[PDB]
Amino acid sequence: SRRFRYNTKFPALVSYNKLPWEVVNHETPQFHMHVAPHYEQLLTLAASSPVPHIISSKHIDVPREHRLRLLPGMLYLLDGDTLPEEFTINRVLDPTALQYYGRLSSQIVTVEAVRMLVSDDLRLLCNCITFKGPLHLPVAPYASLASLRGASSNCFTLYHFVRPNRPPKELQLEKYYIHAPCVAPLSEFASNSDERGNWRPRLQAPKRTQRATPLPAYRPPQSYLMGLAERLAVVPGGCFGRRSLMWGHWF
Amino acid sequence: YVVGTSMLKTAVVATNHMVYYPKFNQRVSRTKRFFAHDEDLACVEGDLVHIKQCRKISKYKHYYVFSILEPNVEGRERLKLGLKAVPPPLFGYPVS
Amino acid sequence: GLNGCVETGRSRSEVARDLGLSYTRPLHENEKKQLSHQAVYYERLAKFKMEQPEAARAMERERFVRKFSGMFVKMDIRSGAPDFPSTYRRLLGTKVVRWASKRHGPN
Amino acid sequence: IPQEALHWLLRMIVDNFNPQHVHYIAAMKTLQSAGELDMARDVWKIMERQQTWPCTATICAYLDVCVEAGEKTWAMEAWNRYCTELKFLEPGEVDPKPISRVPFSLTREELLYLPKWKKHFDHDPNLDVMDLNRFNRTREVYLRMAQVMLAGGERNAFQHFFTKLEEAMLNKPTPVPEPPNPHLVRRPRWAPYEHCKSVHHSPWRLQNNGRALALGPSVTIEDEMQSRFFSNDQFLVHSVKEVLRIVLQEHKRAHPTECTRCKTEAFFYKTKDADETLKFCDDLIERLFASLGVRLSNLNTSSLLSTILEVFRVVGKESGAALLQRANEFLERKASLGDAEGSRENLTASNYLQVLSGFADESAFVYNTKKDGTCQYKTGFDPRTTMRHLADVVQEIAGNPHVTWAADMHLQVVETMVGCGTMKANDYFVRNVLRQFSWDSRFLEVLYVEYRRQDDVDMWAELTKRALVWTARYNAPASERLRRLIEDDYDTIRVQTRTFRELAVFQFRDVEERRHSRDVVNELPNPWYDYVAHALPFPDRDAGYPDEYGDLGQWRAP
Amino acid sequence: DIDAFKYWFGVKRCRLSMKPWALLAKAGLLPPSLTQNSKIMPKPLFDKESLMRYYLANRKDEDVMAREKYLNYENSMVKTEEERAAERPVAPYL
Amino acid sequence: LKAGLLGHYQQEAFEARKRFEESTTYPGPIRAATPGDTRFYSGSLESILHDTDRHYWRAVTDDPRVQHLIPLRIRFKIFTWVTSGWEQRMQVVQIMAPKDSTIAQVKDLVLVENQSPYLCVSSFHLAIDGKELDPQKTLGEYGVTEQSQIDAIEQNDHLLHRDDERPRDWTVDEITAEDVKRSPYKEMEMQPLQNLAPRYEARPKGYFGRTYYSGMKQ
Amino acid sequence: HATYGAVPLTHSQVTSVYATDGGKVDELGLLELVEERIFSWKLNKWEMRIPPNLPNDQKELIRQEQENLKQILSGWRKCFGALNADILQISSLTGVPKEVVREKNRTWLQEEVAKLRWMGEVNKAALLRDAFMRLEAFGSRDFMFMERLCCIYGLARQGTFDEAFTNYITEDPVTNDIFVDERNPFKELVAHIVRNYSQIDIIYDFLGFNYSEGYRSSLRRYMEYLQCKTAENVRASGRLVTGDKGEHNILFDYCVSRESLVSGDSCQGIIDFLYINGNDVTLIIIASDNPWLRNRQLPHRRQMEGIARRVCFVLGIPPSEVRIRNLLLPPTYLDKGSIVRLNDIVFRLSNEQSNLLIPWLTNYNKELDPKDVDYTALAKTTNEEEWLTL
Amino acid sequence: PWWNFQTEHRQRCVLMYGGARTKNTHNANHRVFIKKYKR
Amino acid sequence: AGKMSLTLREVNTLLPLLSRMRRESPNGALDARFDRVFNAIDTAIGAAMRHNCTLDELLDLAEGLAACEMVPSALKQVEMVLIRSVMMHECSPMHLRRMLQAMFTLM
RNA sequence: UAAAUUAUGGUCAAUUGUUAGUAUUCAUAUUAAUUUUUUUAAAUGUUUUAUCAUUUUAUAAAGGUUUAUUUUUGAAAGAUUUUUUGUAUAAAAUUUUAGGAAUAGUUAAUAAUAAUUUAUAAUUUUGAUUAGAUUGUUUUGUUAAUGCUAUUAGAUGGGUGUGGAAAAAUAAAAAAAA
Repeated sequence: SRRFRYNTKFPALVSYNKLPWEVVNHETPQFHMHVAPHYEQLLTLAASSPVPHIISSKHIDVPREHRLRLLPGMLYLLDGDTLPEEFTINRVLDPTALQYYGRLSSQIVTVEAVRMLVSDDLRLLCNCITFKGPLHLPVAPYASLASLRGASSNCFTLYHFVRPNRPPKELQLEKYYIHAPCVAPLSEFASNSDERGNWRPRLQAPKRTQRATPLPAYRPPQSYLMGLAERLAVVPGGCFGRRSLMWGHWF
Repeated sequence: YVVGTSMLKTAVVATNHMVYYPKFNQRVSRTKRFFAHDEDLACVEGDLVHIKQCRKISKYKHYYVFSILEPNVEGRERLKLGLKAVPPPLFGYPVS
Repeated sequence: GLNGCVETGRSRSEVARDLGLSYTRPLHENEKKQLSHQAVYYERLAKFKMEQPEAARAMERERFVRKFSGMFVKMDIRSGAPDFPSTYRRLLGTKVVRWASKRHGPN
Repeated sequence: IPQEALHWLLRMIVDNFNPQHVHYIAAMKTLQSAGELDMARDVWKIMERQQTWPCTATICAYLDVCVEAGEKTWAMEAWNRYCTELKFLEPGEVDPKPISRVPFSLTREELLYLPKWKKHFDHDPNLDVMDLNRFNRTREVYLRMAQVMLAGGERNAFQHFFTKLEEAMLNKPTPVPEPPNPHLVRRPRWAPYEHCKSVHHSPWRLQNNGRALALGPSVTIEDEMQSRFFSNDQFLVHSVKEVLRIVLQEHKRAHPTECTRCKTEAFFYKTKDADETLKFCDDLIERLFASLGVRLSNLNTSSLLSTILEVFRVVGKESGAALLQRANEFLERKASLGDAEGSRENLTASNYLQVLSGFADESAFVYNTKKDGTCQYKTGFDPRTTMRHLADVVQEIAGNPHVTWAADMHLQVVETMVGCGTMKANDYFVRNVLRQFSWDSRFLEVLYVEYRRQDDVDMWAELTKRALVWTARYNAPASERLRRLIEDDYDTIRVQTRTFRELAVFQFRDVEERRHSRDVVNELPNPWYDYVAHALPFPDRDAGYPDEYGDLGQWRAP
Repeated sequence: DIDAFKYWFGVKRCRLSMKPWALLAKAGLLPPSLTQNSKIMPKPLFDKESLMRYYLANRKDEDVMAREKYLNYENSMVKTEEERAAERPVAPYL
Repeated sequence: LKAGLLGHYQQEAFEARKRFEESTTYPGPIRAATPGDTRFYSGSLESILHDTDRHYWRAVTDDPRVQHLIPLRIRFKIFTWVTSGWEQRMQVVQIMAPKDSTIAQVKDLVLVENQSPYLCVSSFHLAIDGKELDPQKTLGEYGVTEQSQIDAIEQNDHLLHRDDERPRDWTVDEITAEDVKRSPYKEMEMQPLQNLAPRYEARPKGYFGRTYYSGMKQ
Repeated sequence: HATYGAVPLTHSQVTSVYATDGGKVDELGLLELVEERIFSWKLNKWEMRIPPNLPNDQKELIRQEQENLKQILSGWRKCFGALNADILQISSLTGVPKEVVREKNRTWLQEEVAKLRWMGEVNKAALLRDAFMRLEAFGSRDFMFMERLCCIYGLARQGTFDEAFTNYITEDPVTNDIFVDERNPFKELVAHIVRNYSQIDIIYDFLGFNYSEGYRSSLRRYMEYLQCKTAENVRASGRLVTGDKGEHNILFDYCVSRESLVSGDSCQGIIDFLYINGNDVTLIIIASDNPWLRNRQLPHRRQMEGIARRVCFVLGIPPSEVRIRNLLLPPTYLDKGSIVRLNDIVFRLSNEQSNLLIPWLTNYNKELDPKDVDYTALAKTTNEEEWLTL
Repeated sequence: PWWNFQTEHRQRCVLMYGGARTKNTHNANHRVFIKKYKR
Repeated sequence: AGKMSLTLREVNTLLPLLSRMRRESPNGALDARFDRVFNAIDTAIGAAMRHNCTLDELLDLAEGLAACEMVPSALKQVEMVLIRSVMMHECSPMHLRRMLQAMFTLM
């Protein structure tokens, strides 16, 4: 009788991607907030493991009709800065948006430029980032990034295709997220290193006469505190830790 | 007993219960009518059915026909003939 | 196919359906019409919506607005009661005049 | 607490419910996983006292409990009572038996002439045992019985069971595997609300959302099907692996001090019965190879190889390098067998872990022996050779990209570095496992010994404090052993390790408890605080009530 | 009702008012209340260093501590080797 | 209905059942049919989410959910980095393909257990000792068994068209567990569930207090 | 246990399945082993013994048969336990080895009871006396031997019990070696039974064990067997077996009374077998379980006269020495008295002659179930009747 | 002694309502019916 | 599960597919997996023999049953409705020959 | 038509206060009274917070009329975590009136959330609908009494759509985050 078919406890909800306050606009720094760490981890993975389809030819040439269906969510690296076809280029100059590549620019690779390429039909988007110089990370001989001339004429560019105005789930790179170890501290001990018998193992702790130097005398604060952080449910310093384990805060 | 089948996928079953009057030490049998549910239209008027309560199916339908204990052979044969399961009565309720 | 399943709780009808049998009374013309004109109206409505979408959009907007901007859309217990006029009798007459009677069925 | 599983099984009885074989299996499985083998046997005894004949899956669960507990008498009673009459599937036999019992129903005549107690249905598992046994698990039953007899020491019975099992699996077909039934849980069809916080929700650490495993596994797992989906020869490989596993657990049970790492100097040297144990295991492996022959080349043996490496590394104490050599020789033997040249497969993480553990055992030591602040190492220990071999192995594993590097592998690498005495274990930990893995505090239990050898006492202390801050920032609590290790050096480094609340409650509780024990009067029993009497819902005897009859002044009869 | 009190206090983790807490402390079922404070002894003063010194001076060992905790919270019917042998089945094995 | 006639009707039913058991004498071995499901659960209505389509306790596994399948092994050409560089090696994946599946279906299944982000990334074709297999040919027509060395040659294309629209755990029962991190053949499926809380009975039925006279049962 | 293709077995099929050759084995010892195996069971072991995929009528009949077997085995279990308890009691009271207690006599019992009563233990002496008197009636090492062996043969016939007597983990009593014992005492004992007792099926059906067909066919086979050993040129057919043309030794199985008798008809003559020996004629009828049909089953005097007259016409025997005897038998089994009387009047052979001719009749011990007095009275009257002579 | 079910009911009422079992309500109140309409 | 019901349009839609699978199977028959498919088609035929059915639908049903070599439990009702169709005006020799071929292939 | 058999050879009893439970006064009880007392005059301080805000704090009365209900998991309890997944919405059954009849935002079916559809629909003389009276209520009282009689637990579709839940304009107090 269309009223006694089911319960009403869990009704249909409006899709999460049709609410403006849930969709990330690509013209704001919040877009670059969501993607930068994925680029950092992808470059770290590419530096230490051969990932299959990350280094490629000029550009993935899919038909103009399948472009927006097959292309979005796809990522690839290329040697030298060359931009795809049929795109309008917008170079982001906003410091509030460029601040989010600081850990990418310093600890992985110096970033030359960041640009947003909007399709002529305004339905697909390409975040493309040009890096310069060699990697600040050690690159393995087998790592797929070691097959790039620009890394290790010295600039190479990453491209990441995504749909505009979608929730932050679009801006997710999960499959490029497997932690492969980088063997830096073991090569010296390995047989491949002639700096192999030069290290003297420490099997025993040295006999210690001195005790650890005492810390400077503890000075109680002199300002008005907000209360007990453990009581107010503030994690240590509001930064990290556990409410139960209070530390590094006042007292 | 199935009493009416004018509604689709629904059987009206007349059921009886007992009320007790201590003063007169009496056991008088009352009657109650229930909308049952038979999805395949297998109940004919005059069937002795076993009915069981369940979830609600309609505004007034919270029972179903668990089993037909004694079908109306005459009713089925009349329906084969193309008549009504039981000839309609000639008396009824007054209009005023 | 005349006895339901005591342990699974299946009715006579489900037992027969699982056995592959058919215990259906001979239907009259009006009953067969009831079982036949379910598809015709669906096809008519779907064809209407496919053929002239301006009027279909208008009618759908009317329905949606009339529902959304409607009172008693909470899906609380009062709205969820099956028989409002009989479950809530004291409301009728002196508070609610939608129903002029408190009994519409065997209950 | 684990007792609660047994309590909830008993509430089913007290509520006049008939627990099903699935309830019994679940209770036994949970209690065994919690380690309460006596409670598991109590569950079995409850089943028997209820007089429900066990499905073969219930038999298998009880036999697993018996295998782990090393009790052969339990399994022998179970065998004589139930497991006998079990047979392997024959070539002409029907693969799954047709369902026999028809669901309970009553006709119009039975509903009238039968009594209520006969018309009543209560889901009795005895009615359904035979339709539960539609699939042959006698293969599993025989494997479990062989394990039980081997653990109990009855080698003749072990040989009986194993020979019967192997000849059956060489000369008889595979039975159809029982598909998993998804009606045992009440999960929702889909997630009602899509929240999916980002992996990088925290600006401090990297979290693991419900969508993606975004931190790297904390434990290595084997990539294999379930025991029921194996072929006959595949399950024969599995049987050899499992009897080796039982040999291993019995060796560990017999010599608990030679199998726990860095506890006593006996850990370094193989015991007296190790040679006979290894001879038995190796002759069994050769028996497997001879029996299967060329067919073995098309059977996955990663788990068997991992078991072989573990049994040789624990019972046999062979070096990690020799362990890798044995693994490579086994893989090359398998590849060569089959006349299919120019194609050999690689080791997996499941056995790369075993070789790394062999290296870690090589480099292990006895910490703070005889209060001398000196760690006693194995005789003839060569840190440079061990480090060279480990570095080569790690480079090979990294060069192979199809190995997933769970956290335990990095743990063995770090432990080997610390034991070998190189001062780069902390650097490797920071670069490879700090931010990219969900690491426990055993890593820090090793890195603390690494730190203790620092030239500067202040460097030692600061490294300890930074390790604690890491425990805080990345959600890895500091374990009791790590905290005690750091406490034992409170005089030299004054690194506090106990909370200002924990120490106060310790003070008060401990002083009160010592005072209470030393007092004599309060040692007397207290019935009000000692126990609960009759936690059941109803009285244990009839107080006379109720009175099911009215009264003269009462008209409301029913 | 001591059995029901233990049920609701332990498994249901219900709350306890101070007046009932004081009344029950008289029965040996609970410790004296938090507000049953003697006017004479002032409240304690805690020092981390002294507390640490005491804890190190007499700290329990890992296994004894864990076994006391297990006996108190998780289980109390742990059978001896003698009881396991008694329960173990005998020669005929049927 | 008059209850006094219940005894007479019981006698009549007994005699009728005896006449039935005595006259027709046509029982026999009949295949039992799967009991299907019933829409008439008791209590109040259930929501869409929990409509798993079974409303009674059935402790058996009927035929429709049982499938006949063979444990095939599929070989892969993988390259490992040894000190020299890029040594060729072999990788295998365990697949449980139904006996009646086609080679295209087996390939599509292999696409689904390739959790490895490195193994099944480019279009490949199945072959036996080099001889490529017809993708619309049944396993029985090729005679392939578990002891059949079968290789996957990866043509160096890209953008392998995938459709995760079919859940890894799809049986005729149409269950959809959201987590697809492991195949049903690999999942143990019997383990303690920590995502829940055990709940005790906090609602006394009839007995609330000092004296258990009768317990106000019902 | 029950199997999808398991089925019940007939006598020929049982003999074919257990067709083994043996020369020497102690029936009593192997039977004791098999009975201890049975007694060392739980009630569960009797559970899944009905083969599935079998029609409901045969399924229910097998259920009655197996329940009867289980009840008889339990009764013998209780009797055996009580007998052993009395053995231990006598051995403890007297001090004699319990092994030699089974060969003592009333003189020894008297002397021991006198010693006990002299030592001042009157209650203990009474216990000893009661135990010995109760045990001299139940202590024979082969007490219900035929019943026990027929029960084992019924287990063999069921076809689902072959596998419950092996695959047991035992331990060597002396060396304490745990092993799996695969010897099948049930197989050996059933092979010996089939080899030796060529008409164990007849004994099993006579005892009332067969619920499917009863004992009528086995009775016909037994009667034909005795006819073949009593005549010297015997020709048999479907329903008629004849000896010589001068001795008038004819057996004729007329019909089946149980199925022939309809409950709503009025006819007085329905007989199972008709046997004429020389000048005498006998009508053997198995009394139907229905008391309201036994009366229509027993033929009338004038119908008996007509049968005699037709016999005289056909076989030319003078009407002078033609005499008919009507014979009634129990519905579902035979009594020992019934069998001896059947031999006495139908075949005119005495008790010693009967036991010489068939060995097992000597100790075939069966009694009329006291629960049915109607049959006892009717059979008493019919067997006490005189030869109707015309 | 043995108590009625009324004792159990009174116990339940006392426990739930805290001693409130009854009020000893006046029983002999003299009611009257006042007719408003015509005969 | 009873959440659906098939009419002759659905049954005629399905039957050709099952016949095609039959012809593509190594033997002539389908796996045991399709027992419930055929049982549902059987119950649908049995039920819809009571409603009002067109000549084309009946003919297609007969041809599908012939193709799938499936004899329904409502064979009697099907042949009765075929009798109630043979002598109609809409019936032509093409329809009659198809009906006779299907009935021969079945019976 | 059974016909009066000769052992009469065993008498000597009962009572010892010891209980298998509705018991009847047509006038004594039972009520307003012979014995009715005692007070009561409104105008009002919950709290913590980051401060013109935010967090915690869900059944007062009169009136109107009352089916015969309710475990929002959603807040708290509460813990080594984690869900606003921890099945709360249902049914059976018992009512009154000196002048006794019609009722309807209507019944079922439905690919129909939000019904352009289909049907010979549904309630009622086994007493409906409306109107009148009207919380229920083995608890009160009375009696030899399955009779008569009496009653106060509650609940509340337009006042914020907030909240886990409207129960929200008053709070003998159930102590409300040191």
